[PDB]
Amino acid sequence: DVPYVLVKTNMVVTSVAMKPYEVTPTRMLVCGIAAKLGAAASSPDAHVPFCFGKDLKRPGSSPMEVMLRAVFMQQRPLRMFLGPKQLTFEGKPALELIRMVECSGKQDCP
Amino acid sequence: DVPYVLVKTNMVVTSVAMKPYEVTPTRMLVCGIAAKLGAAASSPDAHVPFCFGKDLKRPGSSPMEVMLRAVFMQQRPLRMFLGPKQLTFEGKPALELIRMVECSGKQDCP
Amino acid sequence: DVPYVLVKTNMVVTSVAMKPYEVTPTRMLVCGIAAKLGAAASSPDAHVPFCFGKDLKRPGSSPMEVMLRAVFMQQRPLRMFLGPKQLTFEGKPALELIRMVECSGKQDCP
Amino acid sequence: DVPYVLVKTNMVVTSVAMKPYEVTPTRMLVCGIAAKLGAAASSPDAHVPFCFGKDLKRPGSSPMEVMLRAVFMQQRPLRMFLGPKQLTFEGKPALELIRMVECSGKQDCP
Amino acid sequence: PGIVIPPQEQITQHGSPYGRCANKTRALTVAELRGSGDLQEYLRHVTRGWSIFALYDGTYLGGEYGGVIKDGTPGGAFDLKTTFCIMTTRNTGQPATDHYYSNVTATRLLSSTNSRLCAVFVRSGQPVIGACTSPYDGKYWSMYSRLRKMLYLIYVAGISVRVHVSKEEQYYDYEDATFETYALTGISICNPGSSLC
Amino acid sequence: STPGIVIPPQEQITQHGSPYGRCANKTRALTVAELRGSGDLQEYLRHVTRGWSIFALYDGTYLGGEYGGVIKDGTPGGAFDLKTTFCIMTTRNTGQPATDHYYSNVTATRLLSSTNSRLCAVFVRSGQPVIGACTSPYDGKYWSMYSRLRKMLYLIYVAGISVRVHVSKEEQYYDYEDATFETYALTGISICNPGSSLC
Amino acid sequence: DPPATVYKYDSRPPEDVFQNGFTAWGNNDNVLEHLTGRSCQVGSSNSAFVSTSSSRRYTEVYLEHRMQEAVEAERAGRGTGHFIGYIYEVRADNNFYGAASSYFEYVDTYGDNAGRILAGALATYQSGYLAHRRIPPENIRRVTRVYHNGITGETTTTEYSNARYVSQQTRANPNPYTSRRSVASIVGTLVRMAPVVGACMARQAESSEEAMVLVYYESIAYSF
Amino acid sequence: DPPATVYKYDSRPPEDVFQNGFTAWGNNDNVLEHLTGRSCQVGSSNSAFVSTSSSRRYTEVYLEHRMQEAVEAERAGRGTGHFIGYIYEVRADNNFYGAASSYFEYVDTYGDNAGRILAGALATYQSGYLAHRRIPPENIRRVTRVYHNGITGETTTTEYSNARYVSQQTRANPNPYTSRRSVASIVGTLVRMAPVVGACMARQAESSAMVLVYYESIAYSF
Amino acid sequence: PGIVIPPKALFTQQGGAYGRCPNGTRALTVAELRGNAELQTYLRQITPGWSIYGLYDGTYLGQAYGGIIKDAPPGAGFIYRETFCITTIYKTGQPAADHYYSKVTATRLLASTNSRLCAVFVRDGQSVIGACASPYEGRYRDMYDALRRLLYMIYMSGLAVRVHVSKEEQYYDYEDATFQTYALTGISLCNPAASIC
Amino acid sequence: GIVIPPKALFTQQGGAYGRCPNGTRALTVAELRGNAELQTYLRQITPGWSIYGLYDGTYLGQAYGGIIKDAPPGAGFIYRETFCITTIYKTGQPAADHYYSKVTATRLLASTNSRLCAVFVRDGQSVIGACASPYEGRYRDMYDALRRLLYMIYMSGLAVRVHVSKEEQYYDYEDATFQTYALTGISLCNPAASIC
Amino acid sequence: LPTHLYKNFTVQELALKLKGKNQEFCLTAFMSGRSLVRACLSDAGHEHDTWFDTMLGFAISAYALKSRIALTVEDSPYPGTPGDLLELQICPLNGYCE
Amino acid sequence: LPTHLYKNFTVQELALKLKGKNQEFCLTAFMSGRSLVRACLSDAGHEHDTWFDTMLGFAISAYALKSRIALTVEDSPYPGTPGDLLELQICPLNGYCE
Repeated sequence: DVPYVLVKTNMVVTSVAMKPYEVTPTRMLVCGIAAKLGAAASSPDAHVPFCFGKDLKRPGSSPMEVMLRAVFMQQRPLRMFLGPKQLTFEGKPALELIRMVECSGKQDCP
Repeated sequence: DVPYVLVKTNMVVTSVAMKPYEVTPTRMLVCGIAAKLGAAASSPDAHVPFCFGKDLKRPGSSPMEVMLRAVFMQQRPLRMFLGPKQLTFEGKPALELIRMVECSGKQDCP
Repeated sequence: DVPYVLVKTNMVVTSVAMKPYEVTPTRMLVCGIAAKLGAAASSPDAHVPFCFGKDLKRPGSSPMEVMLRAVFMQQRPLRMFLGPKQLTFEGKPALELIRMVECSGKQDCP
Repeated sequence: DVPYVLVKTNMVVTSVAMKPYEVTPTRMLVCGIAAKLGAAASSPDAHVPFCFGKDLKRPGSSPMEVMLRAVFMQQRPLRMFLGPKQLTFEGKPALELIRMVECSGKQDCP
Repeated sequence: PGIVIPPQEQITQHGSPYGRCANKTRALTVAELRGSGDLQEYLRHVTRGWSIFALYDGTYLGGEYGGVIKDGTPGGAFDLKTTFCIMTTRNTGQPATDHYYSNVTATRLLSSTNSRLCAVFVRSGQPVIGACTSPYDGKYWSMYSRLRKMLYLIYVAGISVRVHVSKEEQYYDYEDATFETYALTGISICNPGSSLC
Repeated sequence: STPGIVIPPQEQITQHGSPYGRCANKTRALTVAELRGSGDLQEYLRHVTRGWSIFALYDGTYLGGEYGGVIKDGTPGGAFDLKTTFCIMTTRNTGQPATDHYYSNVTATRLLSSTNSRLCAVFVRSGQPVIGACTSPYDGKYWSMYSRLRKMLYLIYVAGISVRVHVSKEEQYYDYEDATFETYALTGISICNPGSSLC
Repeated sequence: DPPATVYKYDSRPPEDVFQNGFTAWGNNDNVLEHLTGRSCQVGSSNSAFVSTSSSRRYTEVYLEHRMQEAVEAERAGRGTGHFIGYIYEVRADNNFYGAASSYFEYVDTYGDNAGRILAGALATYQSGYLAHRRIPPENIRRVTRVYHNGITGETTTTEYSNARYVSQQTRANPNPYTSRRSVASIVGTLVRMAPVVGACMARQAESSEEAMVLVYYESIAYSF
Repeated sequence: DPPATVYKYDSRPPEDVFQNGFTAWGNNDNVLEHLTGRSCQVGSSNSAFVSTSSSRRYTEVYLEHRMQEAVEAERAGRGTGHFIGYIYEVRADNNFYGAASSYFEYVDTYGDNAGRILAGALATYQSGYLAHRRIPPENIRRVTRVYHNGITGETTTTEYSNARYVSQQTRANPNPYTSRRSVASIVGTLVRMAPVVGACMARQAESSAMVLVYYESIAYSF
Repeated sequence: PGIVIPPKALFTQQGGAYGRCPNGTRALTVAELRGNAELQTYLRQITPGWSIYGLYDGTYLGQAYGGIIKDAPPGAGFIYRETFCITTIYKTGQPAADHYYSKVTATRLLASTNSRLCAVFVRDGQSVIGACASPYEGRYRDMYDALRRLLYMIYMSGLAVRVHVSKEEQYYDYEDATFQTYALTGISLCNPAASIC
Repeated sequence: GIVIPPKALFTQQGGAYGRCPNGTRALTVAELRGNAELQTYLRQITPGWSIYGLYDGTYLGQAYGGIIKDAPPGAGFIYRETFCITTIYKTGQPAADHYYSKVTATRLLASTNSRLCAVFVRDGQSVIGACASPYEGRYRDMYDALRRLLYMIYMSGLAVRVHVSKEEQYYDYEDATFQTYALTGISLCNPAASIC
Repeated sequence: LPTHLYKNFTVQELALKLKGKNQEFCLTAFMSGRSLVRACLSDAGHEHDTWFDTMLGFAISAYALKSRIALTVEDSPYPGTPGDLLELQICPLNGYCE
Repeated sequence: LPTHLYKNFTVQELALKLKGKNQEFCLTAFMSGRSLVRACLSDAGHEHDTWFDTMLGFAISAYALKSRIALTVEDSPYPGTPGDLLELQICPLNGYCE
């Protein structure tokens, strides 16, 4: 885990993923990679791994799944609330996405 | 009802449909029209009506529904296993689609 | 209060004080001002206010009181463990001194 | 004992002592020698033995003990209220010190 | 332009550690607190000591500090022990009457853990209304599986619609919103003057 | 980092870590060098730690669980912003006899004190630590000695007096971080002449 | 390695193409606008590129499905069932730029939010190559004429060589085509369905000698 | 404002002082070492400063207690009881530097751990002024001779003026005295007890052993 | 060049009636039967005299003929009463460890009644691996509803992915497959910058 | 102007031959002369030809006409009854914190089973008086600690910021030109840390 | 209970709203020079059937594809009110139903 | 039980140790032409008294001041063993006891 919630602004979801959840069999992980616009390729913000839980007992698509598919397809800049919890994605740690809001302009995403 | 299972090759799903199932209210029919590539308009293989059952008690999309949507959208040639059972579609009989596999080449689909 | 324990190194107790404890009448506060060696006069580390509790029910001088008097008299550099709790001293906030250890050299006090 | 309380002015505590109390085991005597400033060596005021009781049941230093230490260390002139009771110190009688006040100037200490 | 101030009853009884407001709640902002006399007075009354609290984009210096609101950065003070959180849901008590907004496009999506999918419906590049849908809570939970399909379609294709809302539930999911947000009850892709609208 | 330091045995670690980098009274934060020098603690932590959890040490971090058990260098209190800090109990009843142990020609240096716990000093000779000795009114077999010992210790410390220090090995203390000396219960201070019976 | 040979499906006969070649609709050289199909819409056709594919199988597959549509139209009583399709074999030069390569260069220059994931996915899948402004007759080598009789199911495939063709040891440009950032409003990637083909690839082949149905790829990529 | 007049208690008579003056023990101009009293110890006296006080009351108080010690010595059969003390009135110039001012400048230059809180407290309390290397006979204005007979308790106070004194409109240096960081081992501030007086102030007045203790070891009660 | 041979144990006891192999089973091929010496040995002991059996691409003649495997076009042998079927699911007993294949595209779909949805993952025009998911059976059956949505998208878009499988279950849905088929556990879209493919 | 002790403090049964009981001290001529209300009470309680003792004087009976005659310290202690005043007075003022900056602890006072007092001075002038005792008062538990810091600042002469409570007023110092209150705190001056 | 069949119409309108207590999705089928065909489906009562969710998804797909459709509409018991959608067919993409 | 009064000696040694169960403090008084005077005080019967703490503090003060002292030492019942300290006096600072 990370000590506190990180707020990453002007983030574009570059890739999406699906994988099982190690600790709970009745749940799974909806993962992805987000990139900060204008950030250097060497910077860690240029490829931020993230994951969020999905209840396998409940049928359908959760609000976070619906938004992720739409914002990924349209490459929309986001304001992401990541952590404190860390999950596993491609053998490496990934911050838990707890909330996401699309950017309106310079005021909410400087 | 036809006596044995028919194996139709190089078939493209031209039309898709949804209708209720007459004998069971907890079930419905996912229907369509299949056509053999390069076949004459007069030939019976140019118009092959087909249907498959869908459980209304179960939420979501069945493997056959998922494939049907994809192969219809992309007009992919298939190997269709039709019959022996016959269902009703547009007042006329339609063969029951029990299995479908996409064509790999001229070897499996001559 | 402050979020976490601060570890201030190369600190010299410049002033000492005594005052009553507002929340508990059976306890009092032994306060003081600590200054980081080589720090700028404008910097907040050049005058760090601190306080520690003293049990009035128990007669005598506590280990922290004994050390404070000695390190203040001899102007000895210290490693001060301050916070998270904040107490009142001269109307302004002061970090709670929970532990203090005298500097041995540049290793423990860089 | 002496008939009435003596008020000796411009007195400096020249020596301090500690000894047990003969009549009570739960108490002790804090004794000393006081000398009048500018007085002749032959005069009895040049060497005034004094004692005061200390409760051994109570822990700590009494207001008289604290002041005695300070006025002895700094040789401060005092107004001493001695008697009527007489105690034993070095086999000879010594007046009981009941109250002492430091000299402010020529007015209170002529 | 003015912003929507969440009423006093929205603040949680206890703050949140690690800058992680509980599900169905979100961090109170500087502009929202500054615009709320009710909250400022409530905090001055309940806050004690030399305690500094976190807001979404700043801090609240309470207790012995007096009740000072300082500017910051998004999540810039989440390292503090306590973050001020406001509950996103509010039962308005208003009737179930139909309220609609014509020629609107769904923009600026919002989602959070175990809560709701939200969209800002705009016209002439300006927000008109915010509308939310969720399968977890609310009177219209059964509408979610249906509304998410319509909303996804109109969002990705940029379709101009007539949006229907219920004012029975008001939401405060969007920070410093210049629009009100209610329960989504309908989406209509229709022709002008149609009975289907 | 530095070897040859006193390693607090495995039984000293607390069952649960501490928030805000504030180890409970009578306990202190475990260091990088102490953990690196302890095979028992490293094996204990690898066994109990889960997930991608990073824990705070006094002057670094312990990357446990899925990280493997990596110990990284840092700064004093540089990682106290983390959720959990590893703490070790400062007191240990050795079980050793009450025999008198003394160290001659030593000067009291490097004082240590903490909330509801002992006052400590490092007794040195030729600019090198010989032994550490502690006195406390709150706990230990020799609590009644504190009010007396503190007066002697204050005097010898401020005036820089060379003494003969007496300790009891019945209680061992781990108050000092990365100590190149053992620390025991202070039982006596002697300002004496060489070969004196008063020593 | 860049390809020396590219292919193009068209409805235009060789007595037209072998003499006139292929000319782009306008001078809009914007990479994103072409790959999203915005510069290939009806009444908005001003693209400065001619769509070609390095894969013959891709052009063959499109022809085959256009042929099946003619059969479907006959069964619905909307056509004769007869179909004539052409696949032109074109020699590529430094005037031919990789569609996928040009797209990823645009995104690397103007940021991730300046592109569309499906526009890049389409360009790669189509194995597209964009020829700037014109493909002269000297580049067009051969043509495969595919005739079909929907009534009998007979397919006639005849090859024709171009007399105006000039042989060279040239290949496509190894560098991507670069353009200014698009200031136009782009909702999504316009595609023709059954199979999914880019708007520019499909519209350029179409010739009047019933308007084409174009949809956003983003609205159909995920199932409802 | 800096003082034009400083005072000094001494056992030396005017016949010697009005002709020779006051000369420092050595050339060790270290501010801390003097204010600590390290450069004023028996067998370690090498201080480059002559201790004086801007307060006459301070020098009067010290003389008064040295007088009482002579009476105490007589009662103990260790002396005659007779005492002769002198308070010299000295005109200060730019060679006279403030003890407290010089101390705080040293601490501001080399850090808090380079000083002692009681050394600064003492310098302020003594109202000390350090004259570098020498006090010429031309600077000494007047002397107050205080004679006491311990047996009778009679105190005789007689004033004497210096003929060699030069009248000038000069005052003490407004700037502090600066020196290099002390490399010597300093345990604490050396003071003479009853009353607490700095080692340099007390030892310089003494003329033919003096009990010197660390101020730090007695500042707090045991 | 070499095809995957289904183990002898998969052979259905009571085969399909006139080509209709029961749910969870498909018709056995001539190349798969010719490649299995152990199955051919079992067949000779169970097949009675002057009996003709059906296959997908052939026919099997009885023990009186001498156990002849004769080729036929697809579904020609379905005219006969008993068809040779094989159970598509095989419990390998291999460790549940994660196995992945980078830069692969989802192609050639397969679906059957009350059974799996399969895909063939291809790289550089060559088949790498096969992956299946079903809401009816398997360890990862609860994950089907989610995995099918991402599989459909990557199939539609042709986007390169890293496919994750568990070799705990081996599938034999694809007839005469030159690739191994396992249970689909995860899909991750390639991101070279994020060290994915 | 000197501080006058209120009439209520006057001990009903005074000290025997100068020995004022614990917690009380001998009244002065200037304090009695400054209290008109006490002089009025004195005339009604003092019988005929009785002579009373004071610290720096004597008081003549009502047959003489209530005469306050001056005397050297302790001269009037030869008489049977001495006029004593209770040193502690419950002011009834709010328990608010009052402080005085840049003050030095001087002129100590101590008496049997009572208070330790100090006079806090600035620029050679008396500012305020502060007392502490382990036997009585609200801040009696704080005595053991406060006496250690008071001793140190007295010994060193270090400038301090003294904190007092005006809840209790003390009359230990005879003919004081300063007010005396209960010692609550001491803070050593630090100009850099905004203390004095 | 009389049902009517319609061929080669396009989805011009698609709406999902509340009709009192129950949820209702309605579509408008258009053919040049013909009156608009309005067909609705309601989740009344309704017993746990994916029927409403399945048909809505299919109608959205038909709208998103901009394709021609074939539909069976049962007459409403109330005059003026749109009929009940029983069957829906997506005609060949870029083509027509036969 | 014979007590001896010593005058104008200086504290040369001062030790605080454990003597079995009880705590003990010992001092050594020095005068140039005389033999060392060793005196000890024990906590033995002062478990409820403050006698030990008071005397120890006074002896430390006498040592810290480097002053001359006067002390009354009661003879030990065992020869060679230091006597019992009953009284302690700090002589005039910079002076002598009379």
